[PDB]
Amino acid sequence: DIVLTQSPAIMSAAPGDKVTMTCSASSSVSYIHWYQQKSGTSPKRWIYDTSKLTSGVPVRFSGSGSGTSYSLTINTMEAEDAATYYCQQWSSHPQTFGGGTKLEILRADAAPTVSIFPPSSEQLTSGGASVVCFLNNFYPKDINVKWKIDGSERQNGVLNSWTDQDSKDSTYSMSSTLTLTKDEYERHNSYTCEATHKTSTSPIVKSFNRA
Amino acid sequence: DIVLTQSPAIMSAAPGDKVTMTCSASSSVSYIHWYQQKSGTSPKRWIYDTSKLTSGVPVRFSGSGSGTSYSLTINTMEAEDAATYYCQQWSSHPQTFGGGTKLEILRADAAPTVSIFPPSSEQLTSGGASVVCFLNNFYPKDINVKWKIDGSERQNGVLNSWTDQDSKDSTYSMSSTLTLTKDEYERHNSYTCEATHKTSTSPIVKSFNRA
Amino acid sequence: RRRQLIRQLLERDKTPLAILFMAAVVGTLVGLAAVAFDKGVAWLQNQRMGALVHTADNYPLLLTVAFLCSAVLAMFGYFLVRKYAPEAGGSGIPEIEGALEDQRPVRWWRVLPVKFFGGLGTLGGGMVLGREGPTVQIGGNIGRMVLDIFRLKGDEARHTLLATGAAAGLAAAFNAPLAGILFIIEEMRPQFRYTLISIKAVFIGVIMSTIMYRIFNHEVALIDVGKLSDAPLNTLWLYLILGIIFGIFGPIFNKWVLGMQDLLHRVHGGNITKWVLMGGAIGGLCGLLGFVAPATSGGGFNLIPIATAGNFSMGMLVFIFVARVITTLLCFSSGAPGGIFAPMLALGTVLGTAFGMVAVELFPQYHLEAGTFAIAGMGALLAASIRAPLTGIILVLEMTDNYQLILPMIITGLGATLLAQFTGGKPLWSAILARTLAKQEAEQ
Amino acid sequence: RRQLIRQLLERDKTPLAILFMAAVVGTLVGLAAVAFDKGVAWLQNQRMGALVHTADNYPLLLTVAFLCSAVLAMFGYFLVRKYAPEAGGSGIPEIEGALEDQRPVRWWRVLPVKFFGGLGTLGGGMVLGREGPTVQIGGNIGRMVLDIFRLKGDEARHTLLATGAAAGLAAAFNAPLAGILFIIEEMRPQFRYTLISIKAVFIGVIMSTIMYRIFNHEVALIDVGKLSDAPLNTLWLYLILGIIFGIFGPIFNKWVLGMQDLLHRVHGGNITKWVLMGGAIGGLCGLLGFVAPATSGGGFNLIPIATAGNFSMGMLVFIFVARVITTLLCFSSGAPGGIFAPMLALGTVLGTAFGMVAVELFPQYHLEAGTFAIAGMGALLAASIRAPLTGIILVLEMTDNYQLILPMIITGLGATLLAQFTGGKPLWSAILARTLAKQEA
Amino acid sequence: VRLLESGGGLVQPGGSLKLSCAASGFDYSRYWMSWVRQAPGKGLKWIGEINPVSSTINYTPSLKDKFIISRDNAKDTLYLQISKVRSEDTALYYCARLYYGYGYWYFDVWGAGTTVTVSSAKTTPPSVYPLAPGSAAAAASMVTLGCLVKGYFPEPVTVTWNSGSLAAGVHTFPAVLQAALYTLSSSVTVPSSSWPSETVTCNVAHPASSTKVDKKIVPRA
Amino acid sequence: VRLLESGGGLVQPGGSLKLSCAASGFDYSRYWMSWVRQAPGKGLKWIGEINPVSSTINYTPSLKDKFIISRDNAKDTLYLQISKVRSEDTALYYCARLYYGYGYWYFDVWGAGTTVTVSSAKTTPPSVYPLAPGSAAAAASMVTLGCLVKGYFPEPVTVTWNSGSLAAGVHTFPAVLQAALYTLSSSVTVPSSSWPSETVTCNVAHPASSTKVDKKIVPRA
Ligand SMILES: [Br-]
Ligand SMILES: [Br-]
Ligand SMILES: [Br-]
Ligand SMILES: [Br-]
Repeated sequence: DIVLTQSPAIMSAAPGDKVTMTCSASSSVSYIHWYQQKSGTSPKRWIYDTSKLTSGVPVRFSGSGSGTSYSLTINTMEAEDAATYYCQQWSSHPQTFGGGTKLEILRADAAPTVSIFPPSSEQLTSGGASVVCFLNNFYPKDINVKWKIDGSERQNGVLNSWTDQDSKDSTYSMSSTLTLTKDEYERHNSYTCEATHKTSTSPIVKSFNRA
Repeated sequence: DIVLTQSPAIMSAAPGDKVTMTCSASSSVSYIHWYQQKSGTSPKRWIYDTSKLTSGVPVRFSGSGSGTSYSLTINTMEAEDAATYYCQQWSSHPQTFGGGTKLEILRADAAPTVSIFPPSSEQLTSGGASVVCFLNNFYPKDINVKWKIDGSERQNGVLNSWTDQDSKDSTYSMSSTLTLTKDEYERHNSYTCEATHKTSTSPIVKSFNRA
Repeated sequence: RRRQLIRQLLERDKTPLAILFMAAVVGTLVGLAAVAFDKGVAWLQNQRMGALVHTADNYPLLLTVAFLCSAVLAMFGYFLVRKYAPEAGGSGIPEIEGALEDQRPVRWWRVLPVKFFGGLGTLGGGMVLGREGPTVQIGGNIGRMVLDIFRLKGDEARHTLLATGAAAGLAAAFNAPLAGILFIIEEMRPQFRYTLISIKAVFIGVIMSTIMYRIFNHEVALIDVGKLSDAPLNTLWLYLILGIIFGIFGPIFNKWVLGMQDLLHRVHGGNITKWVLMGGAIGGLCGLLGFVAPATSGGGFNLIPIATAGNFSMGMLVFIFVARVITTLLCFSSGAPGGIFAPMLALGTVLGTAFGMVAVELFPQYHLEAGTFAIAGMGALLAASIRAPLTGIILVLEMTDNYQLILPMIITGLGATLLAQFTGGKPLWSAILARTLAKQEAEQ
Repeated sequence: RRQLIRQLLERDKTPLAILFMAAVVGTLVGLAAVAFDKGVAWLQNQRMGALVHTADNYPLLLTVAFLCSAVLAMFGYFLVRKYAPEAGGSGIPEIEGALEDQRPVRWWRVLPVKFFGGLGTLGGGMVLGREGPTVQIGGNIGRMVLDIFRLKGDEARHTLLATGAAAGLAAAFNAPLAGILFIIEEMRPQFRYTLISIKAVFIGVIMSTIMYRIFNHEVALIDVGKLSDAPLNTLWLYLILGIIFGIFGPIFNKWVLGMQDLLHRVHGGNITKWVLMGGAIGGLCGLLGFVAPATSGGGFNLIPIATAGNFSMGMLVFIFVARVITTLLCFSSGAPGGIFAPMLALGTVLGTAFGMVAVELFPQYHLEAGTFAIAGMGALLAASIRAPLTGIILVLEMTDNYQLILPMIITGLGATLLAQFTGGKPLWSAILARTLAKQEA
Repeated sequence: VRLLESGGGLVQPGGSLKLSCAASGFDYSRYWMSWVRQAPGKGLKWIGEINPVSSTINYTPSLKDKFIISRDNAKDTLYLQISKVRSEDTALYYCARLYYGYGYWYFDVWGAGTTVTVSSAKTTPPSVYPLAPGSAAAAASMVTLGCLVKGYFPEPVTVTWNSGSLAAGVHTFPAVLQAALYTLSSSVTVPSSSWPSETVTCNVAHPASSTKVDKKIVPRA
Repeated sequence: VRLLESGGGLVQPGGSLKLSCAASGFDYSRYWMSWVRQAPGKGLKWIGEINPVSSTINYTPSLKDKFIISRDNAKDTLYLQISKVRSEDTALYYCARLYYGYGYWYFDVWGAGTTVTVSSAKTTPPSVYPLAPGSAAAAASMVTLGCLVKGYFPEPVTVTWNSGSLAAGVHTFPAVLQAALYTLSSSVTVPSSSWPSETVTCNVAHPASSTKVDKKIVPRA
């Protein structure tokens, strides 16, 4: 069947900006359709039959192309333009959609607000101990996180978790969690957390001591 | 609002008979409808626009009339025709219904089939004592049921019920119910139900003994 | 002659009240007449189905009585014609057309009782012919009759009443007011010179006979197909293709029906006894078939709704098609009284439904419902054989009521008339009339 | 007889040359019609846009509504009076004349004048219809491709001129059938035989209908839903409704004709008093297109509303009178634009009115007034213009309630009869007859 | 094609009640709907008719809002509020689908009926008692059993033997009333070569209280 | 218009389940219906379609009886059954109404979706834990708190703070699955003058296990 590859897979552009996701075809197709998807919400139909806006769609969007290559476009991109755009054909059977293209708000670089958390007394009361590192509100999304237990590098027992771009500042976030057995955690004093991020060479160190 | 009145209110006739009821209306009506309301069912469009037949209505049925009088006619009426029949106009507004003609079938004799039932233990362990008697499938409809507690005649607290005339075999059926307290029924032994009918000169008596 | 035109323009649309009244009458009559004819054929077809029960067990004894009564009725019809009015055989539509060009007589005192009872015979025995033949022709004479009986004078009044009659006749045959009127002004009027047929008059006559029909047939459509789906534009091409198939095949069918008349004439040589027997033979075949394979016999109207729904297999559809091409030829060609119109609609539907099935399967992306191709094909054979597309198209629209298919319907119709023109076929009625007018002359 | 046999066996053989040309005529007329359609939308839009810029200050907005309808009106009345006087009014009468070979077909002039001229008058919300412009425009498109391709013959000249006008109407209401029927009912030389090829007309229409559906698909001009049925004990009411339209149809013709006469005195034929008077009336329209929208405009809007029975009886009488006035004013004043569409609107409104009365005098009939609307919709076309078959079909193609075909037919016939018996003439034949005499006189 | 009306039963004199009639089998717009009623052992009195688009509503001569006939095409349901109820309203209510011949209009398909009972009383479920033969059981080729349905209010109840698979041989006698309580019985006659050899159960049903009792006829102890 | 679909959840591998889509705000016939599924952070894949006369039902190149689309225009409902449920069938499932323009078909209106997890792990409440900041942190401008929701299955938990009336400066990170259990953390921010002078609660709900829990974030003693 027909394969639809959307060129930019992820991308950013500052509000008011010419954006241009692609959609290429394995064979030859006619009159493709486009869907906007915000996170945790149903796809919406955007642009169909190579180029007609849907009742409701702001007039800044526009599709075009033919044969093998098509494209959605936002002349003067917007705040609420952040979402995924999935192309789709049905010129041949069966239909097929595209990989997706994530539109993301580009913004002003921000250094992470790091926070560190000592295992709750309730967790210990069950033999586990989880040390939590929050790396809140930073642009770009790229960041590295390092744990140091009594000044020493630790790798296992760590689980990271990025959020998708915040709809309030188009920041990001991350959470690193170090899970140990209670015994294990008790036999060390000084747990630290290290944020290496674009916006400095000196990584942000945040840590506490059990004394 | 047109006042419609129906020929015989009640009319007998033995199958074979050609039979004709009438709908006569106070002012002038036209294209009237006839409904059949068999006993215990809902009315059924029977004849409509004075003489067209609703589908599946046997051809033995005819309608006609004009002006202020209309007639529905059964040429060789059959026993299954036993019903109340309604006429209805809607040539003026509001529409209006006849008063009904109740067709009754004349038939050969049919002796009753008497069945006697003692109070049930369920009803005994609750306070009362109903002694039921069924007399089933008799013609004609007139029958006398009489109650005898230990030979003695009883008339206090007796309650009868007849069914309407059946629509395949044109027989009648009836039920007599004697009601007593637990105490009242237990201070006696031999209960009897007596049935007198055209179909014989001596009462059919059916009875039970507690002991 | 400009002055002359200003004179006529200011004088336009003034049909004498005399002729307008007579149309009313003609229509009423033709309507009743058609209603009555309609009832008769039902009755006889019903007797035949009744008698068939009475002999339900002995199998060969049943196949026997099915044949013998269709046989007896066919014969009775073929006779009434061959003996008392030869000009009322076959369709009679070509014959009424001739009447308009003033080239054939209109012997009503003869035709009326012959066509009427004769067809009542052929149709009633379950032959593959249509009600419209008898009703259209019958109607023309009823218009002749009221022109004579009332001694109305003048070209207008003669052409008008003869027309409104034929309209009222068709109108009453399919409960199709429009198709009837359109029939007169598309395929019925003198095709090469001007004529004075009053279209307002035709109107009244059709209105009257449609009322008459509706008074006795109310609340039961000849065909009932339900509202079918829609037609995307990326689908229209398929209907053009379907038109072409009908267009290459329409002329062929015409050759067949004509050559078939020629060939069947050799069997009875023109002899009224070999005819009436050969007639009762074909007719007998029909009533037998109307029982062992009912879709190959009869008028055809029953299987429209069935095929359109897509309830026939593809094999079954091919079977029905071939079987009916054979029986439709055999019945009309053999000059039995009764039209060819109706069985043509049946073949169209069946052919179209067939195309539709193939279509549906080669193009799942189109989301087709084969029942549309059935409707587009239904009046397609009338478009390529008859060559009166406008009339066929509207007729279908009045009986199937899926106006949303008007574009495909048209495209398939035009597809047919074009390829029937470019593959050299003539209008099967103008052809029939042309043979008749020569057949007169060639022997003198 | 030996002559006829020759013709019968020769029937329906229109040269492939002419059939091909029909296809292009239709395609062109289709596009043209589509484009014209869009223009009027645009210009009406601007007027609604500018109207919001001046939303407060009431008399200031009533001013701008007027002034640009006025400015657009004038612009059209000019393009006509100056560069092609023969394209004022309807043009349906002018194309009819072309077929009898009694009027010219100055396409090089008419095309650009009717098109932009109408875009003017229609766009400013005048009470005229798209079909005038499109039908006429269509005939010339057919003339043009006959010239530009030097096609010889009576047939090829009459055929292209016809298919053009058909594709013209077809594209005006998405009415393929009404289109074809128009040619063979009211548009061909009415008194002598002609060589118009119905097959060619077919192709042209198909092409233009496809063109229209390509750009307007998925939105019907009128949408009424499926109304109820018609009991036979009810048909007489439709015949009565036909008679009212039949006594009124001729009256209207008198008014429109006499109104042309009367409006001529106000400008005396003077291109400056005309263009001013034109922008006057056209100004009036765009003012009214705001303070009482149902009196102005083409009329298509209120059909669905009236058929649903949403207007009071008072309102219906108002709309009627108001519109009889504006429709006369607009068409009679020779503004480029047809009279077809506003007539449909009057019929609907008149019918719906009859409907309401009918509905309360006969509750036993269980009437829905919306059917009298539909039977009356093409009734005015039946009694004024006198082409009922074409009107009936047109309505059926736009309202899609085939189940009312008998009442529709009965009201139609009721009209054409009483229009005949009360002395009215076909408003198109009348207009032409005025033109031809005004010519040899 | 069926109409199944509901929501009748006990009402306080003066109080109101919404009867619902659910349609199925047929396209429910397209059709005018109507309500007719029958007081016990009497005639058909028309009430109202609503059209498809809820725009025309007619009523028998009545006051302000005695009746209100609405309908909701989303649900294929007709309704009928009855207000300030006096005892003349105690009747069976039919919902019936309208239609015409030549055009004078008729009540095409009729419903089954809901029963409205205007009274001061208490909805009471019936006591079901089995009626099996006494010991003098002279068991002839056929045998007769019944079950006794007493002490309920209001009407109707519906008795079926063996979930209606025992149809032939049944009589259900019309209720008699006493001190605002109804009482009826039902007899089934069956071949003795089929009982006690086999189950005989009566299914009494009293919708006013949504109760069903299923008594099984025990050959007497 | 509302496309609402239900019926997904936890199924053991090799098992099977029936998904229900129930249409409102329109005529459900005339319209072809479709299912399309989206497997966690990934492509849209089309399962199949069905026409209103149910006479044509098409499915994607897929195993003989893996999917059974069916519909009931009477209830206004579209159905999908998946059989021999492997884990590739873990996805968000969407019903959609089908349309077109030029006749090249598009997916007109979609549902919200239902999620199907195919896994043999056991449904399991989550344990909630506060994340108050430690004895060595400066009580600055804005203070970052949080709460940890660990060892639950399956997805999802809902986390809010003070019944969601503290939505500015919230953060909930995606869960991570490890050893057949899920874990996630939520971060609220408040002004220093806000907390701890005022109470901060976090409210977690993991309905798959009937867990409604609130854990107050207290200052560490
Ligand atoms: Br013939
Ligand atoms: Br024929
Ligand atoms: Br004009
Ligand atoms: Br006009």
